[PDB]
Amino acid sequence: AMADIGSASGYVPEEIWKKAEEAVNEVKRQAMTELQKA
Amino acid sequence: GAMGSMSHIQIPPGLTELLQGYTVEVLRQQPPDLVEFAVEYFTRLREARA
Amino acid sequence: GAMGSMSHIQIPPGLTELLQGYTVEVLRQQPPDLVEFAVEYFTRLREARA
Repeated sequence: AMADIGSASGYVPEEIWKKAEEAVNEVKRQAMTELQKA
Repeated sequence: GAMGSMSHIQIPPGLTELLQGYTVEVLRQQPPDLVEFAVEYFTRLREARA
Repeated sequence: GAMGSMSHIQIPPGLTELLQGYTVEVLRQQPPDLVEFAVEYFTRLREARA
């Protein structure tokens, strides 16, 4: 546990979900830098 | 700083899930090309529904 | 190094630069649709060849 009050469900295994979520969070926090520098 | 500042600028809500929905497939599927695997993934999504 | 075939996913390389292109573009323009903007951004990118 950590902070998953809800539940995506629908599909996608376990370790495949935790991992994929990191990838999006990383590229999201990154692309923002490309913006901060106009 | 007003119409764009939330720690990550302002990622349009829902985008997180969209990129995730595809990534989860890449990890478990592992395609030859990411661009070619995506183009088909997004077309199928829309063409599938309205 | 490795451990076993029991589990092997590891965040693949290059996935960061691929999503960045789409992500960074979504904010710069701030489109109304992700599904459309996705196939519009990805397909064009690929077609860029030849």
